Amino acid sequence: LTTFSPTGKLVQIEYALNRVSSSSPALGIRAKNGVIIATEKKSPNELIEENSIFKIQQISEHIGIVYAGMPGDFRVLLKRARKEAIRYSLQYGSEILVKELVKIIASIVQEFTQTGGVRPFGLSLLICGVDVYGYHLYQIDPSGCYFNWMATCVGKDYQNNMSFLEKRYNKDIEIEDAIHTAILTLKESYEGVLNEKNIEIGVAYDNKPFKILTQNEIKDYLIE
Amino acid sequence: AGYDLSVSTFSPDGRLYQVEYIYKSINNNNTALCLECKDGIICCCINSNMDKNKMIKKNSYNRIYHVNNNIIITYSGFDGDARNIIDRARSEANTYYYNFHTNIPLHILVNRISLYIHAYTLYWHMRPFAASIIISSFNEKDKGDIYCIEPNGACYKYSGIVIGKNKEMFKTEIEKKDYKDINVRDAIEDIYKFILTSNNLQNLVNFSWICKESSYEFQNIHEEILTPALNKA
Amino acid sequence: QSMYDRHLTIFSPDGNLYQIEYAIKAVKNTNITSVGVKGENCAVIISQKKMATKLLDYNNITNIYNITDEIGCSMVGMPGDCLSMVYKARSEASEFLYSNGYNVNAETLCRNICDKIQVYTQHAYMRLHACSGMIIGIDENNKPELFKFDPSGFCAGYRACVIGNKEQESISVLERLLEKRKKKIQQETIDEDIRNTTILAIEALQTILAFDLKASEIEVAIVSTKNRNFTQISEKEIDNYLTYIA
Amino acid sequence: IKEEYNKFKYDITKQAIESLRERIPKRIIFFNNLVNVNSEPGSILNVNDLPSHKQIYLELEKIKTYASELIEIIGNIKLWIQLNVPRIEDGNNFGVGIQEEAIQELARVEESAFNLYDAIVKYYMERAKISTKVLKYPNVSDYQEAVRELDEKEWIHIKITIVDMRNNYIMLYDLLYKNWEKVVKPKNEDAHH
Amino acid sequence: IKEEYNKFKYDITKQAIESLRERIPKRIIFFNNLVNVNSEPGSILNVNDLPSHKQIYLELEKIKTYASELIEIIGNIKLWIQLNVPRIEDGNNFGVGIQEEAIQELARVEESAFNLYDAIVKYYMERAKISTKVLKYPNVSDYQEAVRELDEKEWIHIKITIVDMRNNYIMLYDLLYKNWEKVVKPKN
Amino acid sequence: IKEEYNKFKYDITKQAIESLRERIPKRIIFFNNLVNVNSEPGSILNVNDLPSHKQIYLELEKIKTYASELIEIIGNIKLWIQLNVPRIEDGNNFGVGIQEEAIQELARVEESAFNLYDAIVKYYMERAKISTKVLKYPNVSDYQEAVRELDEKEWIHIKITIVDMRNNYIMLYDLLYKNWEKVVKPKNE
Amino acid sequence: IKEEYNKFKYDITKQAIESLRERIPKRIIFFNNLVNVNSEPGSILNVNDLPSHKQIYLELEKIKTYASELIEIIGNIKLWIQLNVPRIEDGNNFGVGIQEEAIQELARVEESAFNLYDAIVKYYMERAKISTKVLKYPNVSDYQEAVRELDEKEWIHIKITIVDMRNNYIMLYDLLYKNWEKVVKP
Amino acid sequence: RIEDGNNFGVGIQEEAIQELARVEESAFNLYDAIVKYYMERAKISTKVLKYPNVSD
Amino acid sequence: MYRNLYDTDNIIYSPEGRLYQVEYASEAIKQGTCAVAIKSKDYVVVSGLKKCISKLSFPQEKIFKIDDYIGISMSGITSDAKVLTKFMQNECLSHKFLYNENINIESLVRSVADKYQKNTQKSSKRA
Repeated sequence: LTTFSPTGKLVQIEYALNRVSSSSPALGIRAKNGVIIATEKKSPNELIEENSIFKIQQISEHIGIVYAGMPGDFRVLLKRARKEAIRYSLQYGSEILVKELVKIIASIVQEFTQTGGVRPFGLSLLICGVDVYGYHLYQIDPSGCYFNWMATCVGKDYQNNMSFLEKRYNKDIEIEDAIHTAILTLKESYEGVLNEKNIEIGVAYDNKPFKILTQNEIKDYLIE
Repeated sequence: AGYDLSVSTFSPDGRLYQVEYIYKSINNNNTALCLECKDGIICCCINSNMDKNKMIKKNSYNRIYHVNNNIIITYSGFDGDARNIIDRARSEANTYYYNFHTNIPLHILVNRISLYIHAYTLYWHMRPFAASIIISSFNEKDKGDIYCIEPNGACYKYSGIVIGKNKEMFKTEIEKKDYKDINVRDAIEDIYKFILTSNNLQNLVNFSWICKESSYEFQNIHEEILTPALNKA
Repeated sequence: QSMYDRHLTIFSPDGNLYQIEYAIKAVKNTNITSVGVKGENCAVIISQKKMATKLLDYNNITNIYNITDEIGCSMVGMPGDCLSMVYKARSEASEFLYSNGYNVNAETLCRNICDKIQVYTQHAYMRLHACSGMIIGIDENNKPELFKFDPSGFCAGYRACVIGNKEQESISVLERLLEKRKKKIQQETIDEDIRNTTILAIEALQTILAFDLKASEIEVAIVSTKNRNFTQISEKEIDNYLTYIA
Repeated sequence: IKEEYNKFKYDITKQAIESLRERIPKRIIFFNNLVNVNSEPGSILNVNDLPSHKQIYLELEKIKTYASELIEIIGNIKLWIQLNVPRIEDGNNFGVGIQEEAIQELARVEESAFNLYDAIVKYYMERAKISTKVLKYPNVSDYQEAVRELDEKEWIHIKITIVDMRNNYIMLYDLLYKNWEKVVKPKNEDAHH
Repeated sequence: IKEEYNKFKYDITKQAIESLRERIPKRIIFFNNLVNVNSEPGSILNVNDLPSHKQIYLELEKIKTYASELIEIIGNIKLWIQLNVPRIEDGNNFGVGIQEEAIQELARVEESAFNLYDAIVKYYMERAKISTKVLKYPNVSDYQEAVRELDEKEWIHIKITIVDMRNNYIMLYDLLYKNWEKVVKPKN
Repeated sequence: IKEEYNKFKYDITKQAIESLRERIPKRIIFFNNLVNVNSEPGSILNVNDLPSHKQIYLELEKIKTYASELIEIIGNIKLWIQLNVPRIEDGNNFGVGIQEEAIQELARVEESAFNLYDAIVKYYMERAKISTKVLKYPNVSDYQEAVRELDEKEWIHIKITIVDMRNNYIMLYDLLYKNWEKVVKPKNE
Repeated sequence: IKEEYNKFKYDITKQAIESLRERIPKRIIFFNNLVNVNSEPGSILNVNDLPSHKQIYLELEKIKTYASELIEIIGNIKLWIQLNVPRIEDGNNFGVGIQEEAIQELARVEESAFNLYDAIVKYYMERAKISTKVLKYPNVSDYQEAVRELDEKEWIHIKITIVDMRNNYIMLYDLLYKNWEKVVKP
Repeated sequence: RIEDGNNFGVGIQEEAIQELARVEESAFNLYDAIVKYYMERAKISTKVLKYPNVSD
Repeated sequence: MYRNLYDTDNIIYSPEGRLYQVEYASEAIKQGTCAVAIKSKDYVVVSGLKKCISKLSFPQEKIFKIDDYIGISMSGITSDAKVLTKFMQNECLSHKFLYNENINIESLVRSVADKYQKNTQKSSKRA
């Protein structure tokens, strides 16, 4: 029942976009030999074990996802994302393409806007992964649209967070060199200067299966 | 700012309004009573609605129901809405009897009745129930136990409980005498003395006791034991 | 004024679901607390045994409900919503056996509960379930697991956590109580976790509730290895552990 | 200091009940004995029994006593209701509305009695100004007619004040009597634990 | 005291019914005989039959009698409705609204009748001031015209007041008669 | 500069708590001891104990002291609540509703105490004008009764003001006490 | 001119930030040292330190300076919030309500400071009228009492105004600080 | 043309006439206000001539 | 905030504790004609007064028939009374078909009173 407005814009969608504009910052940057993703994990205390609460989940052996909104919604969209990675894998024996997968999740998010008595999704996705047509890094909007980004951020204060990427990014960057330009876009962007194994980073890892980098592995890059 | 309209709306304070009004609805209806004894569980039900009809039969308006021979159920509130819960109570016993060939125990029936009352609270279209239910029994080996089901679940085991229009009055009268080890034949005469305190000499209080070593099954009021009421002491 | 918090599926201008936010305040208003803490090869839940704000049998009122013989859990908040949540968990954990053979995992149980909770959030079908709880239980990996879930979707999981009305005055105490065993002595594991974790658990509850903590008003449960049963610790052992504070 | 405050809550409560059980009923009959409801029309509010006007002067003195007794009695009753308003909550505040309605009526009666003191000053001040004009202009007869008419107006108004006094006393007693259960316990204490 | 008070509650109720069945209809005939509805236009509100003006003096004295009796009759009726107002409750209180409309209507007429006592004093006071000016300025004829106009203005206003008296008596009587069941017993 | 400003926020808060725990209850008993609630009717608002009226003059000076001390105490309480209003948000501002209602009540009592200074000037000014008329027209007796009656009106007004002081002090104390939890922590996550 | 105009909007923005970071905190402490919140009751609002009244004259000139500095600072702040109001749209304008709430209270204090100019004229006008009457009617003592009380009234009003200055400055600073994110980008 | 609904744009226009008229009414009242200055200053000045020693 | 919020819905409850929508239905039966029945020791007589709306009209029926030994007499609106008559007729006739004994009286009214209950909790259907 999220109807229109006289100005010609959905008001519930604009309200939903404010929720992703005030959550933890998610950041993905593509490269020429893989795609990387990062998320500022706001650790509230030492009681929450890091191996339970995560911001980087998998869809298949080559698809990575990132969350940027309502934590309670970080699982329902994941269940239908993995289900679509299975329904395509049952009929078609090969792997699910990212463009074929992102167009289905965008259709699922869309149906939660036109249906009566429902609420739009309070999150922004970041689907990334190795494909047979190169690499990809898409971003799903609560409105239902999707963009074929190259390097983007969706969390809190992204108007100036993207400014680091508009001036410190080249078309031909390796995945190992893109890690430090991503950490700089997190530590040197805003508060959270005590970045000591409090950042989750997933990579495509040059056509190998999706690898979730461990805390001590990121520590090698956290020294700079 | 008017947030107690539907049942699915939560108040900003944190309380759940539109369900707390039901307690003010059962506080204006007639009362019911029950208590533990060393020989059984004597029940009670006062129907303080004498000033308007005066044409009903003497022993017609009965508010004591039983799902089978050993579990009694009373009402406190809207008498119409309580019929639907008894239908769900007897059907719960019959469904449990088909699947398990035995009488349904007390600690598994109360948990299934409270779920039925609570299930109508969650809906945005169905109105919640308006009847507090007293469920009790008396085992042969173990002693009795009285479960009180009010609106919005909350099944609680008691030892004596009164609900109705004088719940803050009769509660002080039960804590005086330790009813846990007395009898049933003497408590029935003590119960009739309480009603006279708080309003006439009428036989509008129909009640039965589940056990008097009378095969430990739900009996009737047994008028001959009710007529020698100590109307003065 | 008539703000935007009427329905449950309607966002606010700033972007906050106020029907969920008010539901969390329902748990903080029941003034019933509980502490859960996982140590080495064990985990315990400490109840409070208080009526959700005479002749009430205190052995019946509780805040501990076993979902299965291996996975136990606690419940707080409104008594009506917490009872139905156990039935929506017992009928789910037992359904896992009939649909997958193995016993349900502790981490999978909480995530499957939150999936049904999230469905009632996006749809205006029913009212939110004003409750919370600490799902406890060991897994096949012979490791203890603890998980807490809010009225919204959450599968946080903590090595020591407090649920109830005093979550804003306990993290500063549980961190010290956990530090009183981690970076301290930490000699070995003589399978005496009960004398090591539960003693360092009941002490945490006494630092939260300023009362004397009567043994007849508190009941705990252990799911440690060699036991695996979510057994409610008897009254005599509770009163015995209360004297260990001296 | 803690003792004086609890003592204050006890002493007020007594005075409120004392006023409703004794002070208010006695005054009802008193004013009724002065302006009986059973009188036939026109026998009270007439002008048949009509330097300063000593006749009018004596009646205002009684009015000021009557005005005094009303504000003191209603003021403590009003304050008692104020101390009895429960904590503000959203929803289930039907009883505070009853309480608020009661405070509204008490303030209404209070402003009415309060304006009598100001009204008496205007009577003498305005009458004195016209009399000055009579001294300056002794042949304009309408000024003398104005004086005559003014006393008859004030005389009827005096009785209207006494009737309004009477009517205020009964409306307060009737309101509190009918709504007694909601003024003391507007929100039932949910007695758990 | 409880007995004397209950007698008081009884005595008011008597006066209210007595006034509507006898006192009010009698006044209808009285004022109608003074302002007949069948009169041709202009035969009432005209000025052909109009020191101080002894003629206006005698007419104002009669007005005060009419004004006194009006306030007395409506005042007991107003109190009577108030004593018949049931306990305040939420919902199903349409009948108190009916009662409220009646109290409102009674207070409206009472306030209207109350201002006549103040207005008559103002007439003579204003007229005396202009007359003083005539003594100071004897050739400005408009002051003399003003004297003429004051009597003509008050004369028109006086009759409209009398018509308003007549009209108020019937509007109160007609309203209470039609809505009598809800004014006395608004609930069960 | 940051230190001196933060010191100010601490210093106000102390004065506010001190006022509810000490200054306000002490004044409640003080004014009550002057005009006891248990008095029989008419024993307060009477005239038995009644150039200018030197007796009335001394009483007004005492009134201004009561008025001065009241505005200062409530003003700091009001400012403290103002410093305690949370960031403006849509929804979940029930505690802000308590705060808004409280500011309204504090401002109402403050405005009430404020007009007494103007009212006292009006008393002498109005009385002097009538007195001028008595000097010009010494035989029209109604001017002299009006002066007398004016003092009797003011005498009543003085005492109704004192009861209003008493009643305001208790209404401020009981309201903040009952709603204390929502005044300090209206939202606080 | 278009460049100079955008520069003007920039020039306002500078003045607004300059006022909140420097001009406003300094004045908070300034008015506080004259009427300290920690003062014991009656030590501020007393009358111990109280032809024309030359003593009162000296106090009003300082007040007019305080009023002058207040209107100038707040006026640019109001303009600064006004230039930051977004394009008018239907819905999703909760932030403009915050902007509107801030301008209205700001306008209220400005109007409050504006009435001081009217307030100083009324004091002298009223005092002058009574003084004519005391010389003409020297035995009616209430006219002399009226002069005394007017000064006592004005003295109280002067200090409460200073308190009102203090309280307005902090409530204004506190409001913008808490709502800073929504005032610039609503 | 006035229509029911989908008339959000008339509100801006309504807002615009209101804002334009507000500024216009404000400037318009100055001509009357200037007369008040001279009238009040002259009136007080007459009092100075009548009471030359009252310094206020 | 009262007198008009808790009035038009069959779901909301008053803060006092009264379902005011259902309470209007209890008063809605008072606008109908009178009826009276007398229970003797072995007989029951029902006197019903019809209502001739016009001179040309015929008096509408008040006393009905359900079975040989069961007969009702409505008092209220003819819209819902006819629906309950058909529900009571199909119920008692089914008892003489499914079994052979007559239907118990109290076991019949328990089904009719339950029909009122089903039309009280749903928001769509009224009472």
